[PDB]
Amino acid sequence: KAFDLVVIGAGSGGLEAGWNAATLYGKRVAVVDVQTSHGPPFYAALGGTCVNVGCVPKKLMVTGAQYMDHLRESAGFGWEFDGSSVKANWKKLIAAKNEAVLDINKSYEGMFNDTEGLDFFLGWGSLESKNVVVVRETADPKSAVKERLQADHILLATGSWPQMPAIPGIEHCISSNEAFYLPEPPRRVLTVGGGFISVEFAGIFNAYKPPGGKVTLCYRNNLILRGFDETIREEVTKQLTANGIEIMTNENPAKVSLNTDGSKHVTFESGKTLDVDVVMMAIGRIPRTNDLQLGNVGVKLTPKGGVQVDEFSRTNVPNIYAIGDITDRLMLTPVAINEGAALVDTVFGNKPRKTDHTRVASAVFSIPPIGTCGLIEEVAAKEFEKVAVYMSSFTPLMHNISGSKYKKFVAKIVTNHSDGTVLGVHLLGDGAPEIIQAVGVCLRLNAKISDFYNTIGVHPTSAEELCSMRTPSYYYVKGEKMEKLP
Amino acid sequence: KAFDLVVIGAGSGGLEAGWNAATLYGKRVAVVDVQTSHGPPFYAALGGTCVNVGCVPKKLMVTGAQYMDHLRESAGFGWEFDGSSVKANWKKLIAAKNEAVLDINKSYEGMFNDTEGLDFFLGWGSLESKNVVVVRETADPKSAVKERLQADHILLATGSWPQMPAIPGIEHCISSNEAFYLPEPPRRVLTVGGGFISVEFAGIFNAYKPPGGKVTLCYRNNLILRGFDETIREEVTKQLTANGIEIMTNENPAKVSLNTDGSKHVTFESGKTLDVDVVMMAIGRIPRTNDLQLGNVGVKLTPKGGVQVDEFSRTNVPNIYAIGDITDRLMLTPVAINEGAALVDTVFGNKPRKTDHTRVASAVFSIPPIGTCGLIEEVAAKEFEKVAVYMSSFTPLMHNISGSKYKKFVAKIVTNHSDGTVLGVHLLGDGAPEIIQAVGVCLRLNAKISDFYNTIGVHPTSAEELCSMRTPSYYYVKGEKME
Ligand SMILES: Cc1cc2nc3c(=O)[nH]c(=O)nc-3n(C[C@H](O)[C@H](O)[C@H](O)COP(=O)(O)OP(=O)(O)OC[C@H]3O[C@@H](n4cnc5c(N)ncnc54)[C@H](O)[C@@H]3O)c2cc1C
Ligand SMILES: Cc1cc2nc3c(=O)[nH]c(=O)nc-3n(C[C@H](O)[C@H](O)[C@H](O)COP(=O)(O)OP(=O)(O)OC[C@H]3O[C@@H](n4cnc5c(N)ncnc54)[C@H](O)[C@@H]3O)c2cc1C
Ligand SMILES: CC(C)N1CCN(C(=O)c2cccs2)CC1
Ligand SMILES: CC(C)N1CCN(C(=O)c2cccs2)CC1
Ligand SMILES: [Br-]
Ligand SMILES: [Mg+2]
Ligand SMILES: [Mg+2]
Repeated sequence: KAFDLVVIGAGSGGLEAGWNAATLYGKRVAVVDVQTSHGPPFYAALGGTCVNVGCVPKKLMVTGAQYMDHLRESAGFGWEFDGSSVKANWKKLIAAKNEAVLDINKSYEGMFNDTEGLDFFLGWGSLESKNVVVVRETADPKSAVKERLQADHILLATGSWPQMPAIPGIEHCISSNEAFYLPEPPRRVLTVGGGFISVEFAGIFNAYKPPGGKVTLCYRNNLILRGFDETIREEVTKQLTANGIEIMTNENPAKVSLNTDGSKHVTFESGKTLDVDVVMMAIGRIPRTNDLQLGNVGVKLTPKGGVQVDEFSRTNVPNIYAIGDITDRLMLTPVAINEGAALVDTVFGNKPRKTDHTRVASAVFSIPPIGTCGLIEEVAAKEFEKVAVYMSSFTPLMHNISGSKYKKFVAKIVTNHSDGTVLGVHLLGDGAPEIIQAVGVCLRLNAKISDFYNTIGVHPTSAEELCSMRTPSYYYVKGEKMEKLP
Repeated sequence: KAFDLVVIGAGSGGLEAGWNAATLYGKRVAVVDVQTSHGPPFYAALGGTCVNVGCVPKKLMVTGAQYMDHLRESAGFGWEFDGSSVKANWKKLIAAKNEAVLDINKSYEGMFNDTEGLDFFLGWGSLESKNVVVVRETADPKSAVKERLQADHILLATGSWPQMPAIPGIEHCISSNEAFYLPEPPRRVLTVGGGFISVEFAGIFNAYKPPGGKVTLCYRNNLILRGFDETIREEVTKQLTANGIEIMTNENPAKVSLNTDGSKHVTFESGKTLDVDVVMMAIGRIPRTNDLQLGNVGVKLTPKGGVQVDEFSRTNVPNIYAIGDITDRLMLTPVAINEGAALVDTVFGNKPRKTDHTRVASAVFSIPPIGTCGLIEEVAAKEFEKVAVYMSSFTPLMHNISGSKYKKFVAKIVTNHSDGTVLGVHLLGDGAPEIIQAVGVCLRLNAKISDFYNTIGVHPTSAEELCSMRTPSYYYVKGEKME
């Protein structure tokens, strides 16, 4: 019942901290989660959101969806078959995803039993006091105590949860959680939101829709994928449109009613209507702090509801730390993992290390995908007197042959033009997520544009574009866009 | 006609050098090549080997070959279609490739038309004297004189040429050159060689072969792809085999005869025999110096037949330079291009620059592909007291579902374990050529393994393997491997 470290949430950050503490520092660790394997009722489980209802199943389903483009694109390279026989079997996809996720769930169960001092507890973690976590049977604080855990150190790693707008008929809508378990592929679907989850799902549903199907993505503002490079945001919008997805910008559901056939009558704020079989809400995720009962020990939360932390993932309460999505910063698995690894190398390895939240490589598995690291030019331009933007945008030759002429590859390098330091790299096109990883390492090494252009290209690749750009396309000078420096 | 620079060979290096000299340094530039567009009879042409009968068309054809895997792999993700309707139409591939290559040929044609101080001459360039290039009708130096070009400076940029073993029946075999123009896909094909061209073409032929077809690759040595990471060599061998390619190692053709139906009867040195429709020789490429009459000026060759150069691409004859494959250093388009730019900067810019032939990222467009940059462990182990290998090898999750469970991704980082400096990164699997590019930039910046594992992964990717390795898999200490 006594532990060096108790972790609430067996997810991306929680497991990295737990396993590191046990295996690197022979520490004694409790990890709490509400569920041992994926899906209803609590969706996230042992392994966390990414494993159960996030990156892992999403990427398998985007990979499935990509075959729609490969089957069509194959014809340009001389592949011939009965196009009229082509069917996308969603049920097969979901069964294959379910088996993949379950094997990971079981892989983590093995990890806990096999590892000394690493113990899993099923149920709901909350804080009784500074040094006691209570595991209950439900998220109700009044339910039965299964366990009382003594903790020299407490890690909050409970992640996030979909936000559902409080509109009439929200109960007819799903989140990404339910999207992973739809028994049938929707013929018509409204993905609500302009972020990566709405965009990724629009692509999935677009590939698997039955005949006479239609994917609509709505976003309340002017242009999807706020926080990404502007050129890439416009381009993804075109390329999604090109592949039959309808993008409704400056539009937002005001309500949903069931039609008598079970379908959804969406009324927009603009007064427009749309009938769809599924309304998937992907408008944001919010930290899971409620069920932890943080009032009991006075852990300070931020305006937006995320656990306030310093650079070392420390709360205002000594011995109590918080990593990953509960901190409501960068909601990425590898950031959660990095924070957990750093927190444990600090507290238990006596080797203080802080996560760098700058120059983080990330991806959108849009079709085609985004790979990005560091600052967008708008952001750079406000911090630096002189910003250069290097840009190469073209339909790769293979997509001239494939027939997908709309698949413009975009490579942008944003620099501090005063010294050539690379501030950001922004890619749209096949392989962007793979290209961008080692760019992350480059930015950590303070790479300049000349480090890229003096490296010899790998030919033929999309990636060599990054090593072929010597001359700015344009600049920002004290915030002002211009073709040429004064 | 008199030029600051005459370039013999309108290829990767030759065009970089000529365009740079003309446009950046304002020099009057002549460039010579034997053809304005791709294919028979001389195969290479305006644009060079890469454009016409190398990197560009081969990448298009491997992309085509990859759909064989995508169509089969689609089923695991729920895709359904009539498998028996599936045909690989080679003729369509070749026509698509030919248009793509011809478009590049035409654009280079327009570049010469529209670029003042940059002139193209059609025919065979050779040295008459140290300041005169003669362009003739044919490779034969007795053929008719089309031009005589006065040159302050002469760049030899004629590239390389397939090596053909002098065996009985060599005339019944082709090289990569002819392979790009086969009118029909061979039912049975022997690729001879364990290098990237043999392996890449074995993949191409394997996808487009007519029903009941068979691709065989033979190699004199024990394990294909010498120079590549040994784990990757063993895995690519397995993964080719798993996709129906017959790998015959320790085998080499002794001779070829025509069977009565006109197929090729192959006699291997081991006595063994194989009947194939095509024998593609991919055993090496040799510098193209024969036709240049370098004897007229005394440019020093190696016994190989490459032009000897210093680090600045200077021959023993002042004002005569060589870059690209003709120099037999690193036979890659981007190296040729880099050498060309570096030469012109040195000579016409007084900006002294030499190509770094170390830590050059390269790829093999095998199925699945290889991306590599820097030293393999065996090499690092002879030059460094302590070498660490970080290795991650596994079937990606998507290939459990696809049914291609043989498709092991391999990521390996080789370090100087004394300071953690990355010496080499070696990748096998989907994306590897795309992943390795920015790794080339890392190695230029003296990246250490700690720079990799302190970088935050992009997830889910194959590339994040590079940023998730904390702990060596094994070591070499004074050349000896220690788990
Ligand atoms: C659809 C989708 C796609 C995504 N795609 C990507 C992607 O491609 N790449 C990427 O990097 N990130 C992606 N993410 C984000 C990623 O899933 C999260 O950033 C990551 O899971 C956060 O990890 P964490 O450690 O904060 O918590 P999680 O991994 O969310 O783990 C939290 C765990 O805590 C448990 N829990 C919660 N409350 C309690 C309690 N009171 N007691 C006990 N257990 C509790 C939950 O059951 C859960 O298992 C995606 C997210 C979603 C929703
Ligand atoms: C099948 C194959 C695949 C390849 N794949 C890749 C790859 O994926 N990536 C990569 O980086 N490299 C690849 N390469 C290598 C790449 O093609 C070469 O390294 C590169 O083309 C060499 O450039 P260069 O300037 O030295 O010569 P080249 O580009 O070969 O140009 C030489 C030119 O000179 C002309 N010429 C020859 N003799 C004369 C003469 N006497 N007078 C006039 N003109 C003459 C030829 O017609 C030719 O156009 C491949 C090569 C082959 C054969
Ligand atoms: C390697 C680098 C030079 N890029 C090759 C691919 N690429 C194109 O497709 C185009 C060629 C000309 C106009 S667009 C952009 C440039
Ligand atoms: C980034 C790092 C954690 N890797 C994740 C992917 N990966 C696997 O999928 C494995 C499957 C089989 C054995 S491991 C290897 C490890
Ligand atoms: Br060998
Ligand atoms: Mg245990
Ligand atoms: Mg001209």
